[PDB]
Amino acid sequence: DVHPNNTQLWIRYIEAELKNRNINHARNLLDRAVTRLPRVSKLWYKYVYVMEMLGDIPGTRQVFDRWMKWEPDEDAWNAYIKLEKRYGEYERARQIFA
Amino acid sequence: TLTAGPGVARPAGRGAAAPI
Amino acid sequence: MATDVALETTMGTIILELYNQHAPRTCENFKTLAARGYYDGTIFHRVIKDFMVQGGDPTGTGRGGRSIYGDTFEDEIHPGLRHTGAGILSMANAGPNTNGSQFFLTLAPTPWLDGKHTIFGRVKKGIRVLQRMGLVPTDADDRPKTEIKIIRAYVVG
Amino acid sequence: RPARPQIDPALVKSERPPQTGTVFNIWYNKWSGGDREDKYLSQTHAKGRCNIARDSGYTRADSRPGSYFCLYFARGICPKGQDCDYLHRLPTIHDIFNPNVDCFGRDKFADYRDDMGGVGSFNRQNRTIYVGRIHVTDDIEEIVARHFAEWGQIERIRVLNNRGVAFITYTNEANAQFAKEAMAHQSLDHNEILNVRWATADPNPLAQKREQRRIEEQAAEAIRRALPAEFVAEIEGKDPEARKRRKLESSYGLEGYEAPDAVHFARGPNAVNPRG
Amino acid sequence: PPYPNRAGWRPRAPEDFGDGGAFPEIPVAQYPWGKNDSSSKSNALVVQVDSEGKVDYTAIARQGHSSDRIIHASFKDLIPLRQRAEAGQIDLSRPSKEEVEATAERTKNALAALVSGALAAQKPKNVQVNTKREATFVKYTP
Amino acid sequence: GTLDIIETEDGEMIAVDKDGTFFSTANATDFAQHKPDKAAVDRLVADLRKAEEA
Amino acid sequence: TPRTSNLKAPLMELSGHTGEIFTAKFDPTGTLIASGSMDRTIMLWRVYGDCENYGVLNGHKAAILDLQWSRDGDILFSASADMHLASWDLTTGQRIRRYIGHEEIINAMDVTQRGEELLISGSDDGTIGIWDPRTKNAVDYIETDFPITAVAVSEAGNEIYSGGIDNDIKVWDIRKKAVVHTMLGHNDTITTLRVSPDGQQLLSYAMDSTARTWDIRPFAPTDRHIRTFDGAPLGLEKNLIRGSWSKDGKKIAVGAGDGTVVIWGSDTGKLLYKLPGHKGTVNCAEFAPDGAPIILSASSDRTMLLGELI
Amino acid sequence: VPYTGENLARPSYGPANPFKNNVLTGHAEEMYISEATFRAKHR
Amino acid sequence: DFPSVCENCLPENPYVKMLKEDYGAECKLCTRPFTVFSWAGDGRAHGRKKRTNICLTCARLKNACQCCIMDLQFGLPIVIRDKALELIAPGPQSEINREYFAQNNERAIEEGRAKTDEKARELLRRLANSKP
Ligand SMILES: [Zn+2]
Ligand SMILES: [Zn+2]
Repeated sequence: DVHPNNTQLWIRYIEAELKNRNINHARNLLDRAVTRLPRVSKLWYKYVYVMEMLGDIPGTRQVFDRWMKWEPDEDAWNAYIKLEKRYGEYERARQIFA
Repeated sequence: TLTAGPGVARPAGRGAAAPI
Repeated sequence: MATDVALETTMGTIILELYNQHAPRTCENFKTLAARGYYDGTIFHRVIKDFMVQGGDPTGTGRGGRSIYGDTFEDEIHPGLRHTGAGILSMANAGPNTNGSQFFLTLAPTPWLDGKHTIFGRVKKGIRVLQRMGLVPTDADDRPKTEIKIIRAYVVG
Repeated sequence: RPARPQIDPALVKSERPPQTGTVFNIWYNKWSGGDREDKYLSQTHAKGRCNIARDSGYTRADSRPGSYFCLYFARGICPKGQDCDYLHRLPTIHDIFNPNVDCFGRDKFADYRDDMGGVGSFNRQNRTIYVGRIHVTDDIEEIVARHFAEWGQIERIRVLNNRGVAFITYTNEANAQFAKEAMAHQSLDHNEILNVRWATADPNPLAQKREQRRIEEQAAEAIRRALPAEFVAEIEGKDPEARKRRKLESSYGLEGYEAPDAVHFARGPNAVNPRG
Repeated sequence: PPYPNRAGWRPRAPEDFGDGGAFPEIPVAQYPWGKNDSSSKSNALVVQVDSEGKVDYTAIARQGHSSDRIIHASFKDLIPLRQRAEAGQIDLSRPSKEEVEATAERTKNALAALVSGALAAQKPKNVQVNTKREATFVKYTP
Repeated sequence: GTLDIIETEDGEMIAVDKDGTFFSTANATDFAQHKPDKAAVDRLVADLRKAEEA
Repeated sequence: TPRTSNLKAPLMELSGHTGEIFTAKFDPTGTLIASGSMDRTIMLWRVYGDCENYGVLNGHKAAILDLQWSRDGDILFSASADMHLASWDLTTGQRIRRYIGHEEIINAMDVTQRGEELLISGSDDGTIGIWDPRTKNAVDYIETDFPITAVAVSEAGNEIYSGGIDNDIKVWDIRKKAVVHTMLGHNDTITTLRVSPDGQQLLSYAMDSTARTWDIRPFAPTDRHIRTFDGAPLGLEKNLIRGSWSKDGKKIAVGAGDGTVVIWGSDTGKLLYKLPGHKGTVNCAEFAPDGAPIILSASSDRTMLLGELI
Repeated sequence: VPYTGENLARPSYGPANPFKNNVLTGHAEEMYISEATFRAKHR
Repeated sequence: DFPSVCENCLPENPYVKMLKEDYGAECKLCTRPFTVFSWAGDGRAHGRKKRTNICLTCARLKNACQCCIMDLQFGLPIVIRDKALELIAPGPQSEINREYFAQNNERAIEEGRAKTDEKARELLRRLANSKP
């Protein structure tokens, strides 16, 4: 409430709820964080990394789809393409280059 | 010597329709 | 045989089968009102999640409704036809023998409308679209807060 | 019998309290000046004891249903008797009052005090009173049992003689408050001044479990009164007739349907049910 | 199984429904997509759907706000108005004299109410007695 | 019903996505109901403990 | 079809009475409005234009319960519960005179629109007074045995339409001072009797929430009752509801106790309108005498709603 | 006006929910009646 | 501008005489001054004038009658309800937190922003098959 757009505070609260296995809580937090701060690349990176470490590849793809909706910088598209090249859907990576 | 009273005229609406 | 109609909407397209030899009056009414462009640009005025989507009012307020046979006609309740589950057409009527033009596309098995609401159709193509129609945000009157519009409704061939 | 006045009016008046100070504060009505520690340790014996057997009787409020009890009868100090505006008799188990008020017609606060005394609180249903300052003897249980069976209808009478402190759990709000305000600084067999406060909740898991169970059975009683008996039986699931009635009624044809509770157990103007 | 012979044949899977939609001529508990039996009051936000039939994550941006509040929550709100694909012809004209005057009357009424309350606050009448007490009758249907 | 299995003229199985919600849970309500595995949760938690210890 | 009339708004709410309005009448050219109310006051408005309250008439010592206009619309006619009638001048806003001779509360009165000028007052002592609007003394008065709450003058100017708590419309003749005949059939206390503009039908609403139209014509069967319209239930108060006819005699408008003014079609008995807009009972529901679709409903919300019928 | 009497005299189509006041306990709307009527019914 | 009072409290007569005082008392729950509505009774033996005791904010949030402070659905003392039906609304009860919570709730309700029988049925299911 006092510091709404602080990225450090957001990451601290997300990580404080991830260290205690509150996954649903932390995913609510990450949705609220990337809703509040759509142009902060660190929050989006943390959300895609958290979704990939939990094994939900479709979740990582939907988070990346929302981010690509927001038209991010070059590194975000590159990260999405490296994801799909890691998992082998090369036609999906071709669509991402399109 | 018709004096002007305190009346006012305001356009309004007839509100919700009533059942029969 | 079954006759197909095409409800093109904002949220997708729906292709419906209708039974001519079960309920000829209501389905023939549906052909005549669909081919004239009566449903064109109309609004799905009522959506209730886990129950129903009702629409067909040109004014989109759940008051009027016009059929080509005047204003209203009779009811046909075939004992073989029921309210088995989701994606089943019905006439949203006021009481007995009060069928007009607004229709009733259900979202769940509701086997308590039998004997009062006639059944005249079923959906072929587009059922996740019907799920999304059930998932739209509403008001306390359960009109959609967004615009669900029936742009087009044509007989397929 | 008519209600008997306990004290002649010549004894009771509106007198100034004892001069425990140098100047009388007439706004707060308290003896200011002097020490403040001496007042905190200055309890005194009561000025009379009520007995229901020889003093209760008919009054103006007895003919009036929906009245309140007389607090000054409970202390044995009401000096008029039959012409008092409030009840002069022990509450029953049917004398149920709303949570906003106690049995004496006083407003009832949202939390207790520092010393856990006074009127009570509607934030906790408390039928249990703390009775401390008991001279330690060998027959504390007998005298507590008789002197609290005098004042109503008890459910639990925990006593701890080793330091001599009692917990008395009645069955009603009205009887609990009547026993609390009736024995306030009242004498035991030994010439002592009792400390009858409200009782803090016991940490004994059993007592907590049974007070909880009382809360859910009270809620269940009100719900079963509110709901139709057909709904209660059809939901209860102990009678096989109730189970097959539930299947057949919440079938509506279409074998294997089993309609949701939000539709099957729905009360409304039109509804789809026998209703009532 | 096409029309009109599905009698006796019961669907067991949503693939048996064709593309979906329950068959009304077979009396059986049919579910064209699945079962939502009982969710134990799961306090999540209900996943609503936007205009084109997709998931809407602006329901997190609009939470705790009134429905008439303007909230920019999408990338479309960052595009210049001419370059949006919604429209190309926009009337950039001030409100007409009638509706400016209507707004003036409404705002003047509200602000005059607040002025009167503030003038009663800053200097109250010496007695706060209003002996011209008129009743107010209320029709109460419980 | 979301995936449709077809056999082409060359004679092989092709899975066609009626929706577009197979590879991504966007445009799909079932994303609200997914439970991550306990092993992956332990893996993420242990990675966080390693970063904190470092 | 948004609006087809000459008012500057499709609805106007005339307010300014500090007490309940009981009657409101139009100038016979459909141009001026007079409303009398229980705060003992007659408020005089314009109907066309910005609609200012141009006049207030004070001088009654109790509640005002009727008023009619003159032939031209220059002299007003107020009955009031101070047991009095009064004739008022609108050139100066003063009072011409008061008519005295009743002993109890006056409920009705009627001016002869054409013929010879007579004021006809029904009063709760059981009397129907016939007054000339130049002398304060009563020209005549007819004695009944029940209070009178309704009064209308015939087209021929010699028959009197009384309605009492004895549940039946009585038609008297002035010359013989005796009842000609009674159209019975109502069950409760009569409130309004208004003759049709052409002159062959009579509207009558009573406390039984039913409004009946009867015959006036000399050739008629034994039962002169044409129709019993229903659909305007009477509320909690036992007010004297005042209905009226349209100019063409086709629409019947009567107020009701739920705040709604109900219009039926007088030809067949079909509810044309059920217009809401009032909180308490609607006392006086009137049409425009010029023939415009203007309707007025004065109700004991201290208000009048001047509206359109499109 | 919302037409005359045709749309006031018709029911809304469709069945109700198998599943509007302003006060919690009920519904209350203001009204104006004569104080004498209230006094008479109260007495 | 009208109390939420059950028919148990509104005395006998359908025609009731009620007094209103702005800032007439403090709420018994949230301790904030509110409009008091006090009516008469079914007896002229003690002129107590049974009145409202909690404000409409506290009446609405805890869903109880203003005078007797018991539930509108079931008619339970409100702690019995919140402890047996469970969850719903605990509500802070401290010194400054009390008016803080009430202040924020009223501020939200004035600014527009905002299944009991289901938990009653679940309570019936926890109690019907229970054993001490
Ligand atoms: Zn409060
Ligand atoms: Zn109450």
